[PDB]
Amino acid sequence: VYLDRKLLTLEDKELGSFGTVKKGYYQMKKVVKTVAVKILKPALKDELLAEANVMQQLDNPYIVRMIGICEAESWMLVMEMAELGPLNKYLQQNRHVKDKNIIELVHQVSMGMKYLEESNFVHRDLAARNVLLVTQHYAKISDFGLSKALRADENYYKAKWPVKWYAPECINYYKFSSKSDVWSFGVLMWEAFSYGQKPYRGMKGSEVTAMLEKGERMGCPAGCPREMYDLMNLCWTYDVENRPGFAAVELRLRNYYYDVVNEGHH
Ligand SMILES: C[C@H]1CCCN1c1cccc(Nc2cc(-c3ccccc3)nn3ccnc23)n1
Repeated sequence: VYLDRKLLTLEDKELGSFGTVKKGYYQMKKVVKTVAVKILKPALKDELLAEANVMQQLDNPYIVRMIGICEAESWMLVMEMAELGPLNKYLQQNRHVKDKNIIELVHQVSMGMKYLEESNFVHRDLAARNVLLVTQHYAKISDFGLSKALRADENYYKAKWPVKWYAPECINYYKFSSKSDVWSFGVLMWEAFSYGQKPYRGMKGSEVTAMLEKGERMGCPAGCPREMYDLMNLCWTYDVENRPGFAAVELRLRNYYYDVVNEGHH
């Protein structure tokens, strides 16, 4: 888990700006591995350790792999690089990405979330900005800074918040479950099919709450298939008990994805 600083080489330029994100390379047994490095500016240190503790436990093709942590100039979290970056920024700059391709990527996120649910972790920050692209056809989930391992005896974690991605039970009762992540996943779907547009544009958190409480939901994105909008709305089931889990969500996406693939060949 504790990486050797002399095996780590950071690039001069910054990828983004907790602190900074930098591209680097970590010298392995034989090969060199391209990495993304989260570099911190007591609370921030503990947050990074807890984050690393979560990632260390996760083993799945659709989740970003942590290489390890390094303590030098600053505290550093070293991850397998996902070269194409955040999904929302990518779709913003690539507006001709095909509908089938969007379905493929969100289905991959649901597979990752299915695993996370089975592992009894709640993500708590599941948004398009936190999906990273390895390729145009390969997405992984990242940013486990708010993530929690659920207690053996409870199906929820009791708590700035990303309010526009949060389910009503999160807002009203501070309770976060895998079902709460399903709600965020609906918002993520909406973002993806809207090519990385922000959800609830021009609205305050309080107005979002008021809107949802009135039974209103965001409209169907341009060119988004009815079946995928139907799934979004199902993810936005107000009552947690009646909201689907990720096993059901992933199945719906898997089946629909296979249908569209058959349409393409035909
Ligand atoms: C840095 C972001 C934002 C602007 C563009 N930019 C780009 C661009 C290309 C690739 C990446 N990759 C990665 C970024 C972050 C990360 C970590 C912390 C915060 C944000 C992102 N984590 N990570 C783990 C694996 N791969 C990445 N980011």
